[PDB]
Amino acid sequence: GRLILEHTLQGHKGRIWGVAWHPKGNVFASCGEDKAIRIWSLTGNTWSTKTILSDGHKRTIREIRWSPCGQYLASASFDATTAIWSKSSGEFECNATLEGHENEVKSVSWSRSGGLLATCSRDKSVWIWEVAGDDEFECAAVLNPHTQDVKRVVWHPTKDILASASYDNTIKMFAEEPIDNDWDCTATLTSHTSTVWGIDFDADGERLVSCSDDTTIKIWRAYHPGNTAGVATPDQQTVWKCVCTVSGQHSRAIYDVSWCKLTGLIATACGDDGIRIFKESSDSKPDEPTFEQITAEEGAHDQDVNSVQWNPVVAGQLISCSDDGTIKIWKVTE
Amino acid sequence: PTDIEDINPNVYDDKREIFDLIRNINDPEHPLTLEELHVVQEDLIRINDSQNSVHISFTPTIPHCSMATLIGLSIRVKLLRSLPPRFKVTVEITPGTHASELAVNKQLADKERVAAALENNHLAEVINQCIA
Repeated sequence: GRLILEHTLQGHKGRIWGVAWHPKGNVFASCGEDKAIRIWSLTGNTWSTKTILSDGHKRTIREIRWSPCGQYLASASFDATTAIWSKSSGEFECNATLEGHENEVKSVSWSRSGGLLATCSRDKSVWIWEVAGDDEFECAAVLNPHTQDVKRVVWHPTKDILASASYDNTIKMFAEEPIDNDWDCTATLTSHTSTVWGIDFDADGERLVSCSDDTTIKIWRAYHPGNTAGVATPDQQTVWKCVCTVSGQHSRAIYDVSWCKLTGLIATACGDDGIRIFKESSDSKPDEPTFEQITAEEGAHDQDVNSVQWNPVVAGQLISCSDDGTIKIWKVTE
Repeated sequence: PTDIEDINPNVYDDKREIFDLIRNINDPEHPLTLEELHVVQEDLIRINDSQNSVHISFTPTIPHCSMATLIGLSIRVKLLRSLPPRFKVTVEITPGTHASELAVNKQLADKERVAAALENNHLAEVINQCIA
């Protein structure tokens, strides 16, 4: 396997917590300790910072995600707000703030349609906002089933299903119920022995990969009522079972995982400063899959790797960022 | 233990060199150093340059010590500000010396929560006063 560095960027001062691709694949955003958001356009073979979003947050910016239409950028901050950045006039301005969490906001994520936005916080809760209007958001659910700091929320690629990962070691799944359209938790995924830092769905939302402070990554499979594999399906809720636990490939906490929806490749970012790439083998049992490491870079960064994300358009292009103050753009070839 | 990121307003109102950086940190309540209260001991420092690892064990005076997380944070920060950034520091309660040792351990090892804690203005000055 090939994991080849293409670019080393750095513009922020201090540590860089998140990187996020614009849906069109040609622009990305980065956020970090310095309370700014950098938007990087590409021209030629040169990535450079084309806009700097300062003064939107009073503390560390932890995570940013572009809305699926590319016109909105949400940023989640330790200051207990989520900023929504839109080019109204405009260049990029902060047109809405979603407050309500008591503590640091750790994660933000958009639904497939763009109509729903989720946040989670160190206040153990998960919030779901409805988008209706140009820059106006009303709250639709405040979900409290976690018992500790919630680290990450991500939406199903297709359906309006939301996944959250917690310091309480679990992962939860949410949907609307038909009668009283209320959002309720419909699953709890338990196998991890410590903080779940990262989750990400596979291409079609039938599988989920998690990573943990416990140094493992885990593949979860959704089993549905008419189940051929003999999996009990109580109350016809999809149940998620852990069908794979990749152990011993990670010496410190794994802080993020990304599951490429174009190639099915899986990428991890680790407190031991390495970036690892995994693929499902060709003879993989569906109910006990084998994922093996097809290339690694144990010296990817000089410090903790905090985030990885596959380009949603350029298959094999991977972006990472690190406590070491850099952003790196890689290309993977099998 | 409460959340590492939060401080109660009441408080507000080789191996040998590591010990020297940590032995005189003042406790955040009593008027003594952590060495003077046997909370830090040279023999509870385990330093592995062969792997860029520093592991420090600290013993709270009472097993229900409400200050344990703070004491660990101040040890972290002192070392964060004195060692080359190539070093991974681990600060843990001495095994069996605190009722909630695992919970206090887990918070100190969470680099995000530790980072949020140091952006709590009140917490950060309590720490600075301790490690000066």
